[PDB]
This record gives sequence, structure tokens and C-alpha cells, in this order.
Amino acid sequence: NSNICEVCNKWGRLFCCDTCPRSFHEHCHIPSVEANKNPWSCIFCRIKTIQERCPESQSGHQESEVLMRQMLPEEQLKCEFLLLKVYCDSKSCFFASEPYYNREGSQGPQKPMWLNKVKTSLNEQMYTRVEGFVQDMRLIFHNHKEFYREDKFTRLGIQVQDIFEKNFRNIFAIQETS
Ligand SMILES: [Zn+2]
Ligand SMILES: [Zn+2]
Ligand SMILES: [Zn+2]
Repeated sequence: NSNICEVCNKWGRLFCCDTCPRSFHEHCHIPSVEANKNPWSCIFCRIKTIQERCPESQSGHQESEVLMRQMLPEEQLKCEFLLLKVYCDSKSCFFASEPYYNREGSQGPQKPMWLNKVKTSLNEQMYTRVEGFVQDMRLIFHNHKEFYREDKFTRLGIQVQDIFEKNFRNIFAIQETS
């Protein structure tokens, strides 16, 4: 296996996948690495299994249909995976913890949102449809763009949103368009 965490790229106390070479810190994996389970398979492997069991799951879908799906176990897992793909980028650090807003000429958002809040919400089964998870993830980047206005720091929100959206389209097999 790898000797660094797949998510944050640091060494430390690592848990190794039994079915692929990836490794994880306990709370870098989502869900947090499970206490027992020998063998253990990582979220990458669990997602690959879903795909391999239902090859048709990779055919194109409409976003509006995906958003309305109830959060049954496979959709829960897919949203956990999508959240983990965003943490995989180092720029996620800007969006992880609870923000605060005190900038001349701007007012904070009405509904602050951040990655660790979405993580807790998934863990606590607070989302009943894919739509709830996706709306809170998009709200993170929309809040940032609105607050930073013309400051060049706005670009960090575009960047991390692009990682979210590309992974959303991949994981949920959204129909390709121009
Ligand atoms: Zn890590
Ligand atoms: Zn694995
Ligand atoms: Zn089948």
C-alpha cells in the first residue's frame, strides 16, 4: 500500500485498503475508518463495486432526476465519496471550517456553509434527498463568490467548485453535453 493518506497526502497513523493500494487517516476517509472489519475496503473500492454490479449505472442521467433521488445507502455512499473528492484537493482547506465575515464593503451570507458542516450532516443522516447535499455544497462556493466580489480570492471558490462539479458529473454519471 501507499505510505501517505490518499486525501491529505501526509504520513501518519494510516489504515490500508485490503482491495486497493490506497491508505487513509481515520478521519480523512469518509465515513471515518470503521473500527473492526477485516478485510476492509475503502470508499473508492465500494464505489467501484456498485458500478461493477450495475454496469448500466454508468449510462447518462439527467441532473434533475439525480437530485430527486432519496438518500438510500448507495446514494449516501456516492455523496460521501463526492465530499471526499473535494477534500482531496488542497484548496479545500479554505472551505473546511466555519467561516467569518468582516470585510469593508461586503456583508456576510445569510446562510453560511462549510465542508465540515456537510460532513457532520451526512454522518447524522440529515439529508433525505441528493438535492439537499448538492444544494449545501454549491452554497459554499456561491457564498464565497458573493462575499469576495472583485477580490482575486474569489477564484478559489471557482476552482474548488469546478472540482465538485466534475466529480458530481462523474460519480452520478451525468449525461455529457456541450
Ligand atoms: Zn489524511
Ligand atoms: Zn480501496
Ligand atoms: Zn445489473
